[PDB]
This record gives sequence, structure tokens and C-alpha cells, in this order.
Amino acid sequence: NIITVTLNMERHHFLGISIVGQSNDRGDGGIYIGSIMKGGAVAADGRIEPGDMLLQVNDVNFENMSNDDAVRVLREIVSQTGPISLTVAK
Repeated sequence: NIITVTLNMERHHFLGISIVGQSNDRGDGGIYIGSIMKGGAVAADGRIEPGDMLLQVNDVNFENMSNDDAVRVLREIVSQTGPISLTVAK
């Protein structure tokens, strides 16, 4: 199931999630949601839970990028102002 959420980054200053870098023989395993931190924008919603895979984060899709590159850009987006559109694969 594909879930697209929009988090309010006004009353929040962070996402509050751990990004798991799954790396198999090749390397392309995908980034999954690990631990959720209370007080974060993600914890304020609830649709996202430990195990969800991050596909697209605000237009950019990391489904065809390396685990490192994926979180690299992710952090850059979270380190900015504005509503964050998270597209997770459940």
C-alpha cells in the first residue's frame, strides 16, 4: 500500500525517524523507517510506522538511488523549511 503524508514543519523542527540502510549483496536494499521519536513530525501523524519503506520524499524518488544518497538528500530536505510530503510503501 502506498501512503503519502504531509507533515507540518511549523509546530515541528524535525522528522523524528531513524533511516535504516538495507544493503544486500548488490547494495540496493532500500531505506526503511526504524525508530520513531516522540515529538517529531512523524510521531504527530501515526500513518508511518517502523518497517515502512521510504520511496519519494517531496517530489524526489529515492527508489532508484543508493541508501547513502537517499538519506543524504532526505536530511537536506529536513534541514529546510516547508511542508514535507512523505511517500512510504507499506
